[PDB]
Amino acid sequence: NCVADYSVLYNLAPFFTFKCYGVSPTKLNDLCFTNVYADSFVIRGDEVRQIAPGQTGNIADYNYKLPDDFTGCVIAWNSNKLDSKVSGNYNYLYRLFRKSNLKPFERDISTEIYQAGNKPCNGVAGFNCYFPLRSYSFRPTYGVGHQPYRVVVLSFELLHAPATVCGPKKSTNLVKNKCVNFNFNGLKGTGVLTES
Amino acid sequence: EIVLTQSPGTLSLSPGERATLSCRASQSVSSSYLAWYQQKPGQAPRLLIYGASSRATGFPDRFSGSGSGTDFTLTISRLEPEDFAVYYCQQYGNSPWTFGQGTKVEIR
Amino acid sequence: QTVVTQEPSFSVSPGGTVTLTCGLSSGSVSTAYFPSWYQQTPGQAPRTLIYGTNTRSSGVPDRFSGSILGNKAALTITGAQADDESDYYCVLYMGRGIVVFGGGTKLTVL
Amino acid sequence: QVQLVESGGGVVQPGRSLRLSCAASGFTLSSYGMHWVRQAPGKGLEWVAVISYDGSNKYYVDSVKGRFTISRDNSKNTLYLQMNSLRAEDTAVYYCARGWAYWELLPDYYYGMDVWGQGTTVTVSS
Amino acid sequence: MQLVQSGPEVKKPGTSVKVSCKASGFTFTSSAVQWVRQARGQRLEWIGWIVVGSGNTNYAQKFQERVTITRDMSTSTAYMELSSLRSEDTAVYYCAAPYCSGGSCFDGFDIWGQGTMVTVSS
Repeated sequence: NCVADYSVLYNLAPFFTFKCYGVSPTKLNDLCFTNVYADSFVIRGDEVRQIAPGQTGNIADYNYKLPDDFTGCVIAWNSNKLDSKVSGNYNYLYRLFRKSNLKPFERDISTEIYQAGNKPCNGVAGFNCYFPLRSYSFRPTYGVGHQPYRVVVLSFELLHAPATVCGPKKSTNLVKNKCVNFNFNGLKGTGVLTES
Repeated sequence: EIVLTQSPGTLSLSPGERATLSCRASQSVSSSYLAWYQQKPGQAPRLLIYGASSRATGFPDRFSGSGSGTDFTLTISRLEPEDFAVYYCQQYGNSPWTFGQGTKVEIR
Repeated sequence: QTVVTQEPSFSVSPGGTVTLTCGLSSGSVSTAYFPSWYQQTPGQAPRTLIYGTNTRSSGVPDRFSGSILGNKAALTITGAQADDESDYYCVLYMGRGIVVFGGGTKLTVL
Repeated sequence: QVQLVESGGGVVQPGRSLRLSCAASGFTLSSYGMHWVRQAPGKGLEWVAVISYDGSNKYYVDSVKGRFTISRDNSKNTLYLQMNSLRAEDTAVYYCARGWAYWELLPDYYYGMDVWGQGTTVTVSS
Repeated sequence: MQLVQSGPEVKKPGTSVKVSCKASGFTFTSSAVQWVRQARGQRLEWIGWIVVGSGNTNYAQKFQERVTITRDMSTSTAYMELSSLRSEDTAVYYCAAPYCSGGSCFDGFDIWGQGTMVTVSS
């Protein structure tokens, strides 16, 4: 229940890739679509393209999968100075030994070690019973490959019944005492305008 | 950390024996964390029986044994001609994975 | 259940650099274990020193720094001082709230 | 000032109960997690009772499962550690440490024990 | 199924070691590679167990130091380097790699290597 304008969203970090699916990056403000769900996190650079709608990979099936019919898109910028530490900021990490392929948009929270069946490891964390996660490094200096990239994935729904963010923007100036057409708020008409 | 010291050393046997191959264990290591490796001289050892619990995929039949926590024993009965080489007792679960000594069998 | 590997007590002259060690008996140590190093002056309240293996507590000098060494967590002390003689305790994290403490080391300063 | 004061220490006979009180000053309990640490003299500290900021779930150690209960009062920022089935080896110095806040988005296996008070010990002997 | 080492080595005593084990015949995304120590008419010895996924390794008591292993994601291989060993080590290294498919897989190291002939002398 607010208006959203990404015209001011042009001003951001120079590292800015804005590609979207199902809608061109210009016609959203005029549209009157329903609610939108966002979530964001900072990632090693190389796989910012490995995250996309519904393709294979190590990261796609474990923590986040993106539906193919993806109404919405990703916004990525560079936060290396916001993230990297001299000794390395050890704060980010991802699932590494999930015994399944995680589907798009389901809650996947767990902290117990992975177990490959076979023999009952029973929480020893030895062989064939590994603990996933295995955090990143975030070196103070590194190439764009492991550069922490702040990426937000945003998905807005449709079906037009729960009007949530919606449209009407781009107002126009006024005319008076002249035969003109008009659309004041959704109603169309023509004629002359007078002080009433 | 290495106290296996398997009883069989170098003993000669005629075909059709009652051979008992036994490995000890340093600690109360769980089953399936043991391995019996058959090395023919000149080539690498082969994995046949792991933890004295079940056989591997494909190997000679009619020999298998189930062992205790510190006494893994298996029975060899009327062995085929080329099962005559060094046998290795191998341990899993512990860091490091220390290795056994070796067992020799032959014929008079 | 796992036990953290620690040494009972150290004895190092003031002004020197000493290493404190804590490791995982169950396997190699990754930074996901969140090693933490605290000093325990006997009979008093401990003071936060190291959390995250790479961050100090507020106001702590540049002398007590933690790190990772093979399958061991390493805390580096440069310029030992008479107050540094104290009991030290490590914290390792098993998921969703299992904090583990090892043997603890009495770092005495000669 | 941000402080956790433990009150209720003393001599409690074996087999009895006690509700150890923890009063917090300076900060809001509902915004941070707590850690209860048992520290016996001449030995190592040990983790017993921990509660999340929101009280959504309860975590303990194996030795204290179902024999110690920790409860909270967010209306007036107070903590009540209920002691049950006390034994002679429970005699240790207990510290309350403060865990990180949800105001900073931190991952699971929540990190804590950043600041703590003087602590208070218990005595169980007959 | 297939695990390949290097060939025989004639090396000068005391710079480093280069040796490889490249595996195949199974999903190498989550597996184990096992290095041991053997010599002709000699006691068998253990080197280490590593994977490509993430750093999780331990060594024997006398091989804790003067050792490096690179994971080498590509081509399903693993490298051991930087021995700084002694001269009396004309010994076999071997390799081991179990098969895995999907994550739940065998525990033993059945696919063993063939061996390497390392010779340092005058």
